[PDB]
Amino acid sequence: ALPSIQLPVDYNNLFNEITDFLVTFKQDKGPKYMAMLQKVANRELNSVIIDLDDILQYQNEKFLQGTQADDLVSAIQQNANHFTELFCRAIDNNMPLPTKEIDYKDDVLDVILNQRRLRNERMLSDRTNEIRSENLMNDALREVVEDETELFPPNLTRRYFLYFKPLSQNCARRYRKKAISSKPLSVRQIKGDFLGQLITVRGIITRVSDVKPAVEVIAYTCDQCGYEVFQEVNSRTFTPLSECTSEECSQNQTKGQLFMSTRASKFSAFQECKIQELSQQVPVGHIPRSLNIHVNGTLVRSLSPGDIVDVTGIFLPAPYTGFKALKAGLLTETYLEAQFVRQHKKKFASFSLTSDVEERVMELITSGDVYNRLAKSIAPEIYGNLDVKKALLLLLVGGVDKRVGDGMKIRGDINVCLMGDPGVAKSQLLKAICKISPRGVYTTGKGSSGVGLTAAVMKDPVTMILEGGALVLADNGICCIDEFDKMDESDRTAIHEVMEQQTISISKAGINTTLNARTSILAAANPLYGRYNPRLSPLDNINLPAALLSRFDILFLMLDIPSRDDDEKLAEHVTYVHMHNKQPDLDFTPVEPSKMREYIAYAKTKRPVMSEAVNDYVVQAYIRLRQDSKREMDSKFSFGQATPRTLLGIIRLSQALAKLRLADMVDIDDVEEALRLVRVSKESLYQ
Amino acid sequence: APDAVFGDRVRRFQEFLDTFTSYRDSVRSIQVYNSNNAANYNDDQDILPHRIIISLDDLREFDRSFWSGILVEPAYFIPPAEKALTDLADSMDHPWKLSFKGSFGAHALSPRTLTAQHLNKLVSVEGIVTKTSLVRPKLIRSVHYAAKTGRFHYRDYTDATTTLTTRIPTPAIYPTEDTEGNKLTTEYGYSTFIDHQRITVQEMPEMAPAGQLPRSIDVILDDDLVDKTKPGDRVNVVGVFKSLGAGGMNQLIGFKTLILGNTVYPLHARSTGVAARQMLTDFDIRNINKLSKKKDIFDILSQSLAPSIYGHDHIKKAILLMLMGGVEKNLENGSHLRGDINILMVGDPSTAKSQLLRFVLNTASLAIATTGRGSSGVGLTAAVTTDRETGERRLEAGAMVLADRGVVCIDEFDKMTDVDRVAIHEVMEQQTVTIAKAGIHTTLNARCSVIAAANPVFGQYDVNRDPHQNIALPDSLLSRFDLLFVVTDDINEIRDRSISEHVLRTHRVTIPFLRKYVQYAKERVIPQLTQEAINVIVKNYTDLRNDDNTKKSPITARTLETLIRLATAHAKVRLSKTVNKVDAKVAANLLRFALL
DNA sequence: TGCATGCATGCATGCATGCATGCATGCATGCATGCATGCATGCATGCATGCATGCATGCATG
DNA sequence: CATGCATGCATGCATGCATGCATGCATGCATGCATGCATGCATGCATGCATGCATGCATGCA
Ligand SMILES: Nc1ncnc2c1ncn2[C@@H]1O[C@H](COP(=O)(O)OP(=O)(O)O)[C@@H](O)[C@H]1O
Repeated sequence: ALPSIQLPVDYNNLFNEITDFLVTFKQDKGPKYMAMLQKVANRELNSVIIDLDDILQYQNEKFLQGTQADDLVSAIQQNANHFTELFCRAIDNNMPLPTKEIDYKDDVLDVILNQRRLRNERMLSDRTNEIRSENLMNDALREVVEDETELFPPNLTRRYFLYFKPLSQNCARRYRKKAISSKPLSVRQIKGDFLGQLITVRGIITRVSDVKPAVEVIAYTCDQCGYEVFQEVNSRTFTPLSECTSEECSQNQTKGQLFMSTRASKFSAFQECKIQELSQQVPVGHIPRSLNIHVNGTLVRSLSPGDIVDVTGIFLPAPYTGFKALKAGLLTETYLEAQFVRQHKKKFASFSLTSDVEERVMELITSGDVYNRLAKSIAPEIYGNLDVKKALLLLLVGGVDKRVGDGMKIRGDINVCLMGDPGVAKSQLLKAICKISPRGVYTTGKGSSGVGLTAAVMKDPVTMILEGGALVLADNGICCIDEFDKMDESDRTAIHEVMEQQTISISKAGINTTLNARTSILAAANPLYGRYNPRLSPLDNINLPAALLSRFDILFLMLDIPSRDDDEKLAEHVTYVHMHNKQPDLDFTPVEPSKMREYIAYAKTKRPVMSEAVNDYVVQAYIRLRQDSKREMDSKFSFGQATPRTLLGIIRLSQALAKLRLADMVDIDDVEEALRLVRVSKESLYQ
Repeated sequence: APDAVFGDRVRRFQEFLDTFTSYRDSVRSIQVYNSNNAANYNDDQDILPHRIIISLDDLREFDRSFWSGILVEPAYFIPPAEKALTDLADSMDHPWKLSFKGSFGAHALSPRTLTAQHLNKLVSVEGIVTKTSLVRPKLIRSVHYAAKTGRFHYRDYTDATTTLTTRIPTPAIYPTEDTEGNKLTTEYGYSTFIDHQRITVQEMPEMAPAGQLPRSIDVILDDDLVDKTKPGDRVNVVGVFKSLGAGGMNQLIGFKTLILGNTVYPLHARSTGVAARQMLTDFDIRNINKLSKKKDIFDILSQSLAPSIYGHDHIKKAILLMLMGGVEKNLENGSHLRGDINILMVGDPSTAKSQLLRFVLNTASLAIATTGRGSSGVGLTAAVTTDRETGERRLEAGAMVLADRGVVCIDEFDKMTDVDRVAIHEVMEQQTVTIAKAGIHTTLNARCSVIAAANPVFGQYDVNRDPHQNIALPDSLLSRFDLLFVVTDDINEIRDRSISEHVLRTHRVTIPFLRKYVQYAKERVIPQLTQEAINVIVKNYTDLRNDDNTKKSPITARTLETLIRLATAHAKVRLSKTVNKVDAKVAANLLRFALL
């Protein structure tokens, strides 16, 4: 009964060689990870990051200089779960322990482990005194002390954590080895044979839960024998235990009666979410599935919902089956444990490094004529509309704010509407804008109702929260909106509530919340039946009241005059699209969006300040606008009224225009550009 | 599928089984002979088991680990080595068991002190075979015929005794009405069977203390090992001490014990059982063939048997000849004609009479010293069985029964009562014993050779009064005994001188070479009478009737039957096939000194 | 007198609200079963009383 | 005065009885264990209400 199997996997010399690689590494002053371990011993960091490349670099290094190394990349790659603690107990062999005197305000966790380090040694110092005092080289005298005393386990006092990291193909491109762990694989590609492996998946973060502590081990005070009982739980649920389980309360008539304790237990950060399929490699008639991923420890609070992320980890089952009668006997429900996060579309306001950044940013700066180059680069796949692209470049900036303090804020947001139909292909840009921009949700007219894009209340799974909508999702980002003309009339009311910032009021059956939203609005509606009748007026061919048009600072019109000379360049434009896969030729090179947004995000941290001469230039220029707008008062081609919100925008615009100079140099040509985009945006209906 | 542990014990022992090629030719000769055994049985017309002796020598000089593991926990190393050995049997061309021969001072302890220690180990125990049970076969594989479907079936049964490992017991009821309802008609013959036996072993009485209650254990045998021992011998047993059974913890002491996986070795006693296991090399027999080419070796063998005794030349000559035993020719549908020779001596005390007796015992083979009385079971078996298994009557073989093909040493023959002397006429002449009590009348065979020793009636008066009635024995007992030696009390000084330096050098070619030369002559040296053997003894025996009766008495034709035996045994010594006249010239002189 | 435009009204497409329905689980009740006790039975084992054997004696023998 | 025979007595062993001592058969008695049900918790289906929209009708205009 119960036979045994030998396998080529060893645990002995692998533990020996993994000690040497943990010690002997010099390439990337002294040893790399010991200085990191001294930084861990500095008690200022909680994570340990292990690559696979320096392993493979070492594995290249040992064969070329010495006889033979045991393979260790594919060794970890197979089972990958026993390599957690068998690696980590070798770390505690070597440690620069007293490297800094403890701070009084360091950590309440730190003062507890310092006790259990010291209480271990003082208990160790007692037993070696009694044995030498009762005699009848001292290694066996040391060894007698080792087994006659109950101690705290070394698993109980750790204070740090370790996360693995998958290898890139880049070093695998030089020397091909077991690079199977890092491929963009699908949930459909997850066959049930990849259990225990280390994988790489990607998708969309959907229905993120909340972070709440997970109990791991529980302390138990005796109060009679004075020991501490410890119970490790790896199940879903558990039980409290009996009255005592001491060795000294044992073999005695009166046992104790215990109770647990809070401050001595060890907890863990816990939160999970679900990943939906990428919706690009899905077969032609299928519906995307989901997958459960547990997240533990340091990496928590790092995954916003509705993103694109590369998740790598190791693939483990959970003991669970479905309904009671449907159980075929051994039903294994799986999950994935998160190990490393690499996000596509790297989020702004999260970097501070500038040196390797300005290694490429200064080359963009020293390229010359940058501001005209930018709007050429965002969605260049149409012809013309450069001033139209120029304003949308400025929509990408935004990024200004001011509160007077004990008062009100001002919203530094731009709201550009688009009018015209149909051969301008506006939706080619509408998909392009929310694609490059981080936190970009593409929305339609009817597919969200008045309750859809706002929040909702449903029963919480395992961890009655407010499940939010798209505008709840796409805060601090830009919402792309199709066909505002066909919304619900109640859905119009919420949009007016965004033009005053952060306001979403709810007076439903049990909900009285006023939730906040740092969103941004782009809208595009179509004109009336027919197309551009000069017999029709402004607001005659418009299906919306002008109070909503007063809330729009910037408005465009998409004319289509069939002109003879404008076609031949546009004909050569569109035919060149299908000849190749790139439009510009010998005059321009496009900016890739990843390098583009980093220059944007660095420009988002400037906050230019105005001056006094630019104060003088704007005031009389507003008297220019206020005087000639109020001399018509008609339903003619000119619009009716000029708001003070027009001045609120154009001050904010030249402020945002100063941000692309990155210099806090609000000047005369700063404002000179701002007036040009006002008079051309309006009244382009002359031809 | 086996684990890594099981194959490693195989490949390590396979490394040893490939190390020494001596056992390779052993199993080769096993297979070739049994192939040739079936070849002659199946070609003109139109036995041996499977076990090989392995010593406990080579394992210490090969693997001290595998040495140690056997000697403590044998239940892990015995199965894979046999599986590896059955591999060798199948690869070079059924259990294929082993021996584990070998002397070790580890666990050769008494069974008296064996209990509660060294359990689940391999122990070598010796002692006395007693109360042998009955031989029963064991059912293994049942065969069943179904009538309507017309096919056979298959069914096995196992027990915990054989397997040596505690496996989950799965009993199965003997089958009837298996699938649909056809009658499972039973068959036989093709159903296989294996014999079975259990015995008890008492410890050694020579090793035992003075007087205490003896305690014993039990041994169950196996297929090729059923019935090698009669009750009443000295046998070494090598096996594994195993305790089975649920020791009373089910619902006052359980855990009864036994020993299985056994090899049986009968060993020679002082006065019981066979000692003829002595080997003969080609180097040995070449010395015998060099020895037998001489002309005076009968003298040297005569002088050899008095290592510490002066004189008695012609007495020693016959002691060669009794161990020769003469020739036996049973007649065609008649009776046997007795071939052995029985001698009584007489003489004054302290004249090497008791210095002869154990020399006759120890040098010979299968001898029993019978002293004083011989009452109620020496010549008999007495049939006293109160066997608890069934009301029946069996026998316990007495010494005269037990000493068949051997020598009976009778001490102080005159003190025997007339009761057993009735049986001596039956034993010495008809060579049979018939016991007829009310349970079962019986008849058995015993053709023992007899030497007895009686004293004179009164004083040392061996020559003074008269040669007749110095013994006052019954008349037929004169006719029973062949030669009657009279030892005198001759007082001299030259004779005293030969006594003098003999005993002095005493307190300040060989025997083991001798018994090799003896037992070789039994199975190949019987001779046949020739024409020259008639002409002397016809002339001579008439002189024995015409003139010896003018001196002494008696002369029967039975005396002439001894004249055949003396020339017979003399030809055995020279290992001739014919019979020479010189053999009679020796035999004629032997009567003159014995009588006149 | 015929026609385009604004106003009143029914329709059924999504949110609250009510209830029927399906599944997990700890406990009180009934029944198969081991265990103590004495019996009829079957079979081995000790024992004491009278006869043949050994020795002393009277008689005869030479 | 030195042996042989008939006579009488003392004594150890064979065994057919009485009695104690191992397996099955039977019966009364008390401990423990599988399990269906009352209860509670989670979930899907159907109706009234708010209403944008299509439609019929009143209206002034060329
Ligand atoms: N011829 C002899 N040579 C040597 N020793 C002798 C001889 N005769 C007698 N003995 C001695 O006699 C002793 C044996 O006495 P034995 O006659 O056998 O006993 P019993 O006469 O009582 O049967 C032995 O110890 C032996 O030493």
